Amino acid sequence: VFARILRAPESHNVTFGSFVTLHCTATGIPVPTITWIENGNAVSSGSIQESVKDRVIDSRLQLFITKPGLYTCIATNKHGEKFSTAKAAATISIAENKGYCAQYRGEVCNAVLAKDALVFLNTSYADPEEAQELLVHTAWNELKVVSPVCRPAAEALLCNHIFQECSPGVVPTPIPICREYCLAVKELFCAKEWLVMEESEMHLLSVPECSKLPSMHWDPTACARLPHLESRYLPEFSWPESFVLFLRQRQRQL
Amino acid sequence: VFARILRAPESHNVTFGSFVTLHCTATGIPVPTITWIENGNAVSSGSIQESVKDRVIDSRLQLFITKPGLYTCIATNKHGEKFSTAKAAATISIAENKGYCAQYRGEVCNAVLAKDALVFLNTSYADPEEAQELLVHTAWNELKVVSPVCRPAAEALLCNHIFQECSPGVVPTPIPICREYCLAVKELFCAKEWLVMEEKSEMHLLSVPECSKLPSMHWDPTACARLPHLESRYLPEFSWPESFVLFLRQRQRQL
Amino acid sequence: VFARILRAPESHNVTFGSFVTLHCTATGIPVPTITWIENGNAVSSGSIQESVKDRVIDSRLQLFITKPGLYTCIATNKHGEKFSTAKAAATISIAENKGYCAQYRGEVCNAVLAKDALVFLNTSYADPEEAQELLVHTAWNELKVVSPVCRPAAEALLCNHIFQECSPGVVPTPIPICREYCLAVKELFCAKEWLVMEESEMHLLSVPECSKLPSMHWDPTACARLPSRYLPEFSWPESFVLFLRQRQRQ
Amino acid sequence: VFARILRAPESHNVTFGSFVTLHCTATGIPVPTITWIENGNAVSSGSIQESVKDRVIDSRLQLFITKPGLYTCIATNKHGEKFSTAKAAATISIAENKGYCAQYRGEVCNAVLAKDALVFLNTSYADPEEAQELLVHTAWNELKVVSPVCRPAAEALLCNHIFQECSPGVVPTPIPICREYCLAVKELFCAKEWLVMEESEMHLLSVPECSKLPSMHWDPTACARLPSRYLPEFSWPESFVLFLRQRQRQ
Amino acid sequence: VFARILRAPESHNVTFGSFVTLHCTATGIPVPTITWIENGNAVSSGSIQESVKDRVIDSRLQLFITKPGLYTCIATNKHGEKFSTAKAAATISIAENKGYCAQYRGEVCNAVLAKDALVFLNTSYADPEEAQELLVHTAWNELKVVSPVCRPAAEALLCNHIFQECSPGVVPTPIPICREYCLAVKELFCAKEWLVMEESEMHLLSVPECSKLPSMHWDPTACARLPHLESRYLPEFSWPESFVLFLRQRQRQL
Amino acid sequence: VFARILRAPESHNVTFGSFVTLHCTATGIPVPTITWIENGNAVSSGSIQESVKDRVIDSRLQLFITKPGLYTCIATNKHGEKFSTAKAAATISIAENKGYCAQYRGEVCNAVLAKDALVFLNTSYADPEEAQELLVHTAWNELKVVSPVCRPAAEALLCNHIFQECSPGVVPTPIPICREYCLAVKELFCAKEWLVMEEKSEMHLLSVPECSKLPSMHWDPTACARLPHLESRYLPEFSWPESFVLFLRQRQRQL
Amino acid sequence: SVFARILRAPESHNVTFGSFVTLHCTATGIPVPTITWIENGNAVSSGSIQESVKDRVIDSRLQLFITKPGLYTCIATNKHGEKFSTAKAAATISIAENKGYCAQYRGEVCNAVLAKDALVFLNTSYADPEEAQELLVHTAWNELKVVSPVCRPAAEALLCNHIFQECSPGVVPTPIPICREYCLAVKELFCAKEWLVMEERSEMHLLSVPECSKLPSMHWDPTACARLPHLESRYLPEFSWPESFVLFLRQRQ
Amino acid sequence: SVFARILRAPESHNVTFGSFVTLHCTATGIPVPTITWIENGNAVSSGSIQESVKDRVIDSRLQLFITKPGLYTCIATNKHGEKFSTAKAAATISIAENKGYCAQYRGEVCNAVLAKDALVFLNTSYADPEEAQELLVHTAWNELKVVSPVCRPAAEALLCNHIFQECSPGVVPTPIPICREYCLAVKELFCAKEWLVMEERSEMHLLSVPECSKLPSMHWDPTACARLPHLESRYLPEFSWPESFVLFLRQRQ
Ligand SMILES: *[C@@H]1O[C@H](CO)[C@@H](O)[C@H](O)[C@H]1NC(C)=O
Repeated sequence: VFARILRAPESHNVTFGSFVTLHCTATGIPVPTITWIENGNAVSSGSIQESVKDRVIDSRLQLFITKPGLYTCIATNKHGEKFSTAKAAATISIAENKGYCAQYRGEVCNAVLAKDALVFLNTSYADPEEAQELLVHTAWNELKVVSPVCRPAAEALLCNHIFQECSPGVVPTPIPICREYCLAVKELFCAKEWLVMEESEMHLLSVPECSKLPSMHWDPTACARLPHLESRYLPEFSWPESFVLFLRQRQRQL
Repeated sequence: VFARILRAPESHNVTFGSFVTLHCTATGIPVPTITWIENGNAVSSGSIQESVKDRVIDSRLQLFITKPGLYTCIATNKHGEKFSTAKAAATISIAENKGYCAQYRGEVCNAVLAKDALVFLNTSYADPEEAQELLVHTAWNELKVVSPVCRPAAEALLCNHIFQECSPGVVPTPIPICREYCLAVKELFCAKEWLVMEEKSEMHLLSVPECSKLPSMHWDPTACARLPHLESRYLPEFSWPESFVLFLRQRQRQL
Repeated sequence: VFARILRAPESHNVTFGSFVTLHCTATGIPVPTITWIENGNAVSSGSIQESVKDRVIDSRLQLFITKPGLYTCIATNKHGEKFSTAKAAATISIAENKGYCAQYRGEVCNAVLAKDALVFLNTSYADPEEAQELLVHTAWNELKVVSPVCRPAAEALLCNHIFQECSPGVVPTPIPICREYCLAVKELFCAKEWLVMEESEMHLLSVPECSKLPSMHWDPTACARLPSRYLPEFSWPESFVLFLRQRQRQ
Repeated sequence: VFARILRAPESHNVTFGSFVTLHCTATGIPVPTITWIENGNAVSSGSIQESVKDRVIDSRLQLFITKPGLYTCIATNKHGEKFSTAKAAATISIAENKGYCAQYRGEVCNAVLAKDALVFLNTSYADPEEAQELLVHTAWNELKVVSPVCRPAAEALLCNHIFQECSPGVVPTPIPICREYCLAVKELFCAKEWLVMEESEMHLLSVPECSKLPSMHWDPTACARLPSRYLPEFSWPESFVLFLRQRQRQ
Repeated sequence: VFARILRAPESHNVTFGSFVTLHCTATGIPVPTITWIENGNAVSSGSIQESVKDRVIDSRLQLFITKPGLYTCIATNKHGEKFSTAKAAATISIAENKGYCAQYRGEVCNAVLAKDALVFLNTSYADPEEAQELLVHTAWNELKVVSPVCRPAAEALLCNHIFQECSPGVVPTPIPICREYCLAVKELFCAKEWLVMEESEMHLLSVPECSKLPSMHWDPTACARLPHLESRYLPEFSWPESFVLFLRQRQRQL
Repeated sequence: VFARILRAPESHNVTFGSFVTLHCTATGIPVPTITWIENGNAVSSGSIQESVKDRVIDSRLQLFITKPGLYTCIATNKHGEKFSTAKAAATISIAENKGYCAQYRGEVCNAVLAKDALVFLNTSYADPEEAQELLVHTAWNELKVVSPVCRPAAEALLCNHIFQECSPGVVPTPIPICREYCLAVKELFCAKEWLVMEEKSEMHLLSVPECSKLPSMHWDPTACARLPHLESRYLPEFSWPESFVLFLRQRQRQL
Repeated sequence: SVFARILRAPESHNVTFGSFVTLHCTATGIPVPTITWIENGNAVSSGSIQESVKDRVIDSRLQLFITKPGLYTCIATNKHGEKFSTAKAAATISIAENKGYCAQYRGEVCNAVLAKDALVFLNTSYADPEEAQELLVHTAWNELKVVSPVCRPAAEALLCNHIFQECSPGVVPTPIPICREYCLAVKELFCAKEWLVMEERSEMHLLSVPECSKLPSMHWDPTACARLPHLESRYLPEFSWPESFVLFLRQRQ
Repeated sequence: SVFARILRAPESHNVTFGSFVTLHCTATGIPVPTITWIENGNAVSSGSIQESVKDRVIDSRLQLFITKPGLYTCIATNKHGEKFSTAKAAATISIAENKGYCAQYRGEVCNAVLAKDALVFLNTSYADPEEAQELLVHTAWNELKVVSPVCRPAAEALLCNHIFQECSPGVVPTPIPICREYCLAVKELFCAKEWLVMEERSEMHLLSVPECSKLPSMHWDPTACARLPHLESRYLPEFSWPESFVLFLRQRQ
């Protein structure tokens, strides 16, 4: 009846830039709830998938490991007005050319990156294509709410900065974004958005800082420029996929 | 080779609160794009589904009609630097017991509404269940970015305000939201979010509650729905979006 | 057992400036609560004295009637997650040489007013010595927090404006406060407090408007002129003082 | 007759967290006033009970001693335009398993705390049930004015933080409030009030610092979690309530 | 012993722009004090001279009459804690080429106006030289505190605007100040001073409003310009005459 | 014809708090002007008396010496557009019981100080009575424009602070101003005036009271001077200045 | 002859709408006088003064673009001692009485924006169409005042395309207007700060500064209005020497 | 020959302090390339580019006032498709190694301020003194940026008298500096707003913009510093047409 942890988090030793999944299952009546703690506070960046299988709760915390940490599982169910709690912890610790060129095979940048181009994948991460995919989402999480004028420029800028094209040659090396590209987005298309964000290692690796970028006039061949942003007259409020699917199901029930 | 419209949108004469779909089909080389115009401006609220096959683009615009309007589809392709365009317009017109009670059978409010309560469906809308579902989405879109403290209160406030519980009286009449419930969300949990929204519409008036028009919980605690208990969840500060979670799941399954 | 009202409020037909008590008793399991509604909203000004005995709650709302109103008592208890509510309403209505001089016998102005002077009791009120005692308390509620340098000035100003002195002469006539007096407290000693309050028929009877006062220089016989303790910064509440006392006696 | 002190304050050597009363009586024509000085400045926290009989003023300063101090009583009267002052000083000094569980028997927390639970009484204080009753009153003085939506949240927060519940087990140990609880009242219900107060050894013992609290999600068995009246807008002061009462009995 | 008015204010009928003196004497033990009221409020512009002659107080209110008014005398002495008050009132009421050219014979503008020039004296006032002298003081009272950079420009501007020179010719007519002169003082030398004053018939007649003045470029001969303001390195705090006389008396007592 | 200095200023070696007079005499055609310079800048505090007779200008600069300084007189006349100038400099140097009690025999504080009380005269000044008289003037000059509410309080505060009453103890020691007196003037009667002054000096430190350094009236009501009663006078809103009152008196006497 | 005297007075003219006129004033005196031009009693709102001073004689020419009637005055002034001497002479400009033609742009202000292979619409409502619209571009620049380096290329394109509009295809001379979104992008992005300064009414403003709400939308018909061009950036010197100094240096070398 | 190629490269020079130098770059390509000038890796801080494009060839000349060593780079670029082609060529400017003389002012920027009968001090610390100080005046104007009509005459006088200082009487060429009160009047009155914008360090700033605290006082000795002159106001047109348009109109007529 009381909360009890069956499968507990297993400590893991992983390499920098590895995606790891921690597991924790608990049982009890009522079915307990699982909370994941990271070094005393809530997890800073991750995803939790939960499945209530009758009386057992399955909780999976997925992480992108760049620093070591102690992750703790907290299972709790309430009895009358008295909570019951079980705990189990795991320790994630880090072990130990510059990259390779490949076609982008992800989803977040499919509309911005050309399919005939080769981008640079940083082998400092054990899972490069997945790590840099997450960096693009991380930046969008930092920019937060995005105005219609800002989204195409921000999508292009972040995609071109994290999935940079490869220079001509046999040694893999990325084409940076030009300083003017960066300041165009920062000071024009996304001026308000950047301001709020100016009010973290993931931030440093994903959000571009314009001062560290070359100027397009020093050598226009040696950096990437503001792409042509195709303007679309899409509806101001475009109904979410959730509502569109809901409508279609109601039509299918005649 | 130039852009041409095969199936033009057709004029509609519907009742208040009806969902319609406008169709526009075009051809050309290259395949044209189709852009929808609402009274000379972009569609305020709608959904566009598009499909291209063998130099033919089929575009469908879904709308929730509450005012008349002139809708035009613009088919445009480009040869060199010169554009080629064809237009076709359609006119949507409006034509012409207060409601009924039923169980909620939607998704947007599934985590808030009891799976047994009877909510009020406003039959001033031709499509009450779908109309009120869209209203919750409409409200969420006005609030825009929400704090982790605000999202539970807003989800509760909007769902209870749009899908109001039916009073136990024999006549279908909704139980309103209490003023203290609305003021708690607007002034405490969602203080910043409400300010940004007010800084910046019939859809807004029907979807976002105005607390001044609400009754007080103390006048009769049985005649208004109060702030439900909200559970803190201690989720990650940045929860990876669904798009990424699928991507990572699929790629880890490839191996 | 759902909430039930036993004694309902009765309607009253009082005269201007009367003190009236409305009664409402209720019972239930659990014992219900009693809320009072005035003309749809909360009670603007009053006192609620409540008692519970043998599963009966006895609520009494005391008011100062200057305007007619509709009062309602709301009896409410809960059974699990469902409230149960009983309502009962009552209407207070108004019915039907300007005063008299006497010694001040109240409490709120015991320090400012003199123990050997005659104040003006406005017989437009049915209960003059209350009404004016309440009016002083009403003004203090308008000023809210007061600074240590503002309190002695506000106490004097309010007590002299509401308990005005009687003019020498057979006809009872109040001696008002001078405009300079009022302007001094409003623009100097209580300037902050006055500003926050400038940000109600009770308000305009209790708080002076300097603009509608005579000037000391017009005739300094016809109005009253402006007349420190180093107390503890946090002076303990009398509740704790009595709590301390009752327990040392044991 | 110039002001003369009769009984002077005596020095005291008390233990940490004791309640002490200092006495000072004076006489003169006119009857002098008695002011109290603490370490050169005004008394930070205390209660002064004064009485005058047969041209003798009996002043009593009650304090809660947590730190040593130098107290002085200033007896003052006036003869025309010249003040006359007598002084007398006294020094309070400090001298020389962590508590016990018991039922709450005070007044300030009679609503928030349960009548059938055990709270932790910190025996670091010589007078535990006072000290913590005073500490709650001390926090209310820090928040000053509270909004109607902030008051019920502050009452709960203060009463649960100062009268913490005892953990199950033989060793008496207090159950603290969760950080989320504290953060909720500070950032939502009492956010304004908290901001004006963020603009003292007594302060840090009476008012919670959310940063130094456990999290509910770490273990929701190890801390206390967050647990409306539509009263009159201006609820008459008890002083006027009693003034009204005493006179209707006559 | 009580306050009593011996000589009372005498009502007068006067012409526009006349200086009048109202009298009021009172006696009593203690010697009373006199207060002058003008239409219920304190006198807006005037001067009071008082002389305590043993047990009689003499009070003289001097006024510049442009509008009718009711002036009231209030004599009051205190007995214990009870004031005694006597009152007496008077009513000032108004009766009924454009001017003449003369040398300035006043004091307030002696350092600004040339002694060989002829200024315009507006005969709409019964006492022109005295009225326009008062207008200069009135303006200084409106400008209030004056910075060292502002005083020479303000002194010149007000003096040149109220004591304007006479145009060449046989019909008396004044030379206005140029708009540029006015805006120079208003927006440069006295910018802060003017701002405070922007936060009354006497004001309108004495303070220049720059928009109603001609421009010096329309005809440089037809208006008066910013005079050369001689700069002096006088001490920042120049001791008042009161202190200088005090020092000298102490030297004379050896 | 060019500017020449006949009697140059002479160097002085005085004690702290001494009043001195520097002399400078010049001649020329035209008669030169004489300008006084204090350490390369304008004299901070002083009084200049000048006299011209038969192409000779006699200028005297009165000072209250508290610091050493280099004083220079500049004699300048103008021929055409070219200036002609002669300079002469003098060096004032500083050289080397706390006070005494006496009756006030000044003017600046005559309406505030009792005509029988004994005030404290600080003998750190070579010229105590004149020094403290100048200090009141110095303070008034810092306050600048004063409201009709402020002038009585300021007059009282400064006079009581500069000419403090002597304590009845046998040793001359001044009775200070209470903190409550100073805070009342600075924060109530003269609130605006004090703010403008603080926005913008040894003379300032000796003349304008700082309330934080003052004792409290409640520590011992006999050891500090409290806010005296100030009488409202209901004078005209604009009282004609003395210059005008004389002018009008004289001209009305001409007739 | 010592005091200011006008030798050549300005002469009254009757011109058609949108005509460039030049008024003349010659004055003499010892010292040589100054000549101030006054337009309806204020300063000339828009114009150009070229004056040459030769010893005792000043010749002042005032160029104007005439769209409204006006009275213009020459004020000749010299000073002897502290007294001024002034001579005046007035002259009245009054107004008499297919929408245009297509031609290649041949001006200076838009040469970096307008294509050589394009024909622009010249509004024959003006007597001197090419010179009038050239001035309209300059007039808009003056309303815009201080332009940032990022605003300058966008504002140059916007004003040039709006005042020298490309001729619509067909045989009837008609202008192609700039699109709303073109205008809005310059006003709300590239020149956001410059546009807010200007917003805080003159006929020259209305003719020169576009109002974006009265413009057609590119999404209505992309062929029917001018879209935002591809702006070219330049790494010009932070302080680029003024032309007057370039010429001064040329003479010395 | 299609891609950008530099025909004439910039050449390194060794000049003396305060020398005017002109760097040359000629490039060819189809389409004709652009030429960007880079100074120590940033934009040229102060200079002037004159470029002429003739079909397939661009000739760019960059004028500079040399006071510090620097490396200057020519960047020739054209575009074929969506790909750029870039040619670079660098050149290094390095520096070699009575305080002045008196002469009549003969420049353009101060001709309305400086008297014909005055001799000004030319600082021979510069190789080209008259041209250097002329540029210093322009450089100060650029620091001052937007000047009001009331500030302009005062700022013109102040900078001109400060950079072209009158020669002190005697046989040794020495400058007469402007007085503190002159400077303070412009900074605290006429140009009060312009001066606060500038206050929110470069060697060109220090040489061109006066600092009033390092100036002598007119009350010390009125003969020893330049006092504030009598400023002359002008009723110029509110919008005075730019010189480029005046010249454009001249050609058409
Ligand atoms: C208080 O009593 C303790 C007892 O040991 C003593 O040590 C201390 O000095 C006393 N303090 C006083 C008398 O101030």
